[PDB]
Amino acid sequence: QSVSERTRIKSDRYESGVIPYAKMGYWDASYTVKDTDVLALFRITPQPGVDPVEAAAAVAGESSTATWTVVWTDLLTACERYRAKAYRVDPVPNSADVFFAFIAYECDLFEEASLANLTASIIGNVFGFKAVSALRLEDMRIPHSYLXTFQGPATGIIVERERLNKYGTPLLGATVKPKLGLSGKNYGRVVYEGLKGGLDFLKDDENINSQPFMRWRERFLNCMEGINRASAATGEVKGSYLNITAATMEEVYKRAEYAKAVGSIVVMIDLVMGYTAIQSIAYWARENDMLLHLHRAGNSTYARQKNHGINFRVICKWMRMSGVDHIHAGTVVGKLEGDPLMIKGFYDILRLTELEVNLPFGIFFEMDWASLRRCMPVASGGIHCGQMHQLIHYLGDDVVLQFGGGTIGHPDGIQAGATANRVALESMVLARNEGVDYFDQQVGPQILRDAAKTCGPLQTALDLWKDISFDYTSTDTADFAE
Amino acid sequence: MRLTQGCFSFLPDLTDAQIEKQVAYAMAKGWAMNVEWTDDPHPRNNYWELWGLPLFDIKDPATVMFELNEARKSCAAGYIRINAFDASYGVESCVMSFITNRPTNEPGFYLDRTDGPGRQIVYSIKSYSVQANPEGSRY
Amino acid sequence: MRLTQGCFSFLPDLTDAQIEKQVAYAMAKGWAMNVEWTDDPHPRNNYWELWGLPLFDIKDPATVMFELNEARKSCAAGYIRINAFDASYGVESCVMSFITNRPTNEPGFYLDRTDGPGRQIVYSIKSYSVQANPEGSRY
Amino acid sequence: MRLTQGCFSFLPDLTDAQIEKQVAYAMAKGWAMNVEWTDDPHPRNNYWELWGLPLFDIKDPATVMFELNEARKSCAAGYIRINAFDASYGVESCVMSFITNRPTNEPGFYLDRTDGPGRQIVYSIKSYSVQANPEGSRY
Ligand SMILES: O=C(O)[C@@](O)(COP(=O)(O)O)[C@H](O)[C@H](O)COP(=O)(O)O
Ligand SMILES: [Mg+2]
Repeated sequence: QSVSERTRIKSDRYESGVIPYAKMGYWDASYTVKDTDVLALFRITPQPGVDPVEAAAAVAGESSTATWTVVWTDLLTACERYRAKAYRVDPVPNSADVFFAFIAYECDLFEEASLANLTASIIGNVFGFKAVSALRLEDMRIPHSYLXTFQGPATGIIVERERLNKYGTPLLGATVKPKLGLSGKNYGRVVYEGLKGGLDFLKDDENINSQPFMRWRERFLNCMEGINRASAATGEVKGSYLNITAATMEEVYKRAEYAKAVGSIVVMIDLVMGYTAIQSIAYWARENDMLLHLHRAGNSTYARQKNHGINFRVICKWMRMSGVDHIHAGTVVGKLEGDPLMIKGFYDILRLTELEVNLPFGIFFEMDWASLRRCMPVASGGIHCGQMHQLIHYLGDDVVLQFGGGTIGHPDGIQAGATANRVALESMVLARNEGVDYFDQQVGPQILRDAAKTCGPLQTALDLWKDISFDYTSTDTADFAE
Repeated sequence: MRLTQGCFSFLPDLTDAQIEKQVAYAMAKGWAMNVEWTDDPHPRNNYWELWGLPLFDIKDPATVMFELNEARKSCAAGYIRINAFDASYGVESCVMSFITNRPTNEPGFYLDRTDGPGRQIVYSIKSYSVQANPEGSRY
Repeated sequence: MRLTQGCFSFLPDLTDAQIEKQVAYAMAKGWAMNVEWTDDPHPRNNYWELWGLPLFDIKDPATVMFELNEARKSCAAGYIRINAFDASYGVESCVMSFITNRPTNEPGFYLDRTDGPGRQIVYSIKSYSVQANPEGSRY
Repeated sequence: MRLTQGCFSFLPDLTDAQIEKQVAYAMAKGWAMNVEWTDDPHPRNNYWELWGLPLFDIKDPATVMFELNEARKSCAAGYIRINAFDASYGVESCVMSFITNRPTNEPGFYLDRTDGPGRQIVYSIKSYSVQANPEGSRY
């Protein structure tokens, strides 16, 4: 009878009704990956009774073109081409209800230079799907071709060191404390003292923006005085991460422009600003000769648990793409969650020109960085100079070691605190380069106790804190040991 | 004051033998060494004076050390550093830089403040050595 | 006037035999045919009315012609066009549209002029059929 | 065409028994009913003409139906609707509006297209009934 009825689609695939995502062409056991594909590795915990291939295909489809029922509108497009392929599923080591699922997405699916669009597809909906009890994005292969649309770090490790005139040892910093309550005046005091005592940097706390107790312009002006006073006293380029985090993008710029205008070398942003402001202020930082330090605030809400979320290693990739110059990536031995293996992989992702597969470090995909610049990892949170031998071994050369409490907590004052940390650092590096087995539980502590014999502030820091450790079990562990 | 540029400047002035070991490290890593001189200690003095060309071909620390001491004997009073340079892709930069020599009497700097708009200040870091005398007779 | 949208509208109205030959060409290339109806002849009326779905799984020009003839019987006086959709990467669009039916008498358009800044005119094209009567009763 | 303003216009016209029932639901929720008339069916015609004040202090549905019938008899051909108003904090607005009367024939609208900048079109929606005749004599 009626025209709607005579022209119904009657094929197996585009007849109306629900068919499984695997039978919609989102699964292919022998897809061959192209060098232009976005690859994603997911850790999928299917619900009781849901097939492991089905859940992998479901994730492929709802992150590319599918929906829950069949649509004739597919056929207005080159739908073979746009469909993502779940193309491999292994079971997760030592578990028969959790799976590693590899999914490949066609290059053309993604807006050029838009982390917002990349994430809209890849994390948009699928983590809240009913058929899946848990889901974690473990890794991604960002293809060269997509990477070339992005800026990468504004300054990057190499140019940063050049603007600083500091090569050979890890760089040094401290978060100003207490976190909140200090007036701009006193902030400028802490910054002057710490920088004058040996620190390359200080920083605003992540949550120091502009508050009744201290409005932002006061902090910036008073810190600049402190910074330039420090550099006049030492003959070093100095700085402090002036926090430009704000409610609106107009305010963030206003703060960035103010930082620039008064001569600041560096500014910080919080991750809670979100990806679009981050990309904006990363382009801005390139164009205005500014270091951009990303504090990763909020990360561990999705990054902490192994069964579900986004692994921080993917956040590394996305943030290096967007173009931040620094990003916090963990300490191993401090107050914040850090397994040595996972931190090492984070550091490789941020620093290397390319990645080779290394499953113990959580590097699931091999990947070229497409001459995007290298992002400076930051090691921060409850660390002290008694741990310096551990810091050097675990974290390498290109890194900023931050000691907020480990500098300011020092009983002989802030300058004493800073000096203890830099002597610590320099002697440890000096020693490594000479061939000494610095990481040995005997030698390492001894190199510092020897350095302490000619540095008063160091003896004191060793005396005060050498018991201190944060010896707890990890949540984010590897599935392959070393 | 002690000029704390370079990466080992919160340690004591390095001996020839301690410098040879740092040179050894750098040569075993494939890096290129060079030696440079200045008597402008300003933090923004990017370009210190080259002492010859960088030593790319060299297979023996003693050569760097021999050049260091030739530079020591020819250059006026001031600062000498040795840099290590990594031509590798994704580095292409200095990876090590430390002071080998520093004059006995470094007065340092004063901070020079010019009034900008509102409360803003225009800072210039000024060196006593440089303002009093020309290059070659500052220390 | 003659509405000269479609790719064969400077030729005489196509016979059914000529239409089928163009349908047969489009379908030999693997293209999806559809039938559409309008009584708004405006140049910028992108969306004519669908006569069912595009005929995706249809191999027979005669079936396409049947839907053309059923559209012709059921639709109010107006225009009918046939399009051919190509879903291939590189195209993903219509590649052939021509008019199969046209009204006996199309009054056409007038150009409405509104004064803009300076000498600029703001132009609107007005269909006589559309302004006078609603959809379904314009011809 | 049907005029699909109001929240029940995808169902057949409401019987007096059905209208009375929706009116009862609204009145049990403590909302104020009012009756409104127009012969401008335009989607942007905010203000239909008031049929009295809203019936605020009223607790019997038949009193609303009585006013509905006086409106039906007194008012010209066109549209009538009943609205329900909630004056509670955080609402302060209509929370139910539906058509109780529509004309026997509604021609509907056309889309007037004026060329803006570039490809931009400046759109205007035009009622056939409104353009042909004044308020009071359009249907
Ligand atoms: O607020 C804090 O706790 C810190 O200022 C550390 O201060 P201390 O150095 O005084 O501990 C840093 O922001 C965190 O380490 C960030 O964590 P992560 O580095 O994991 O992003
Ligand atoms: Mg902090």
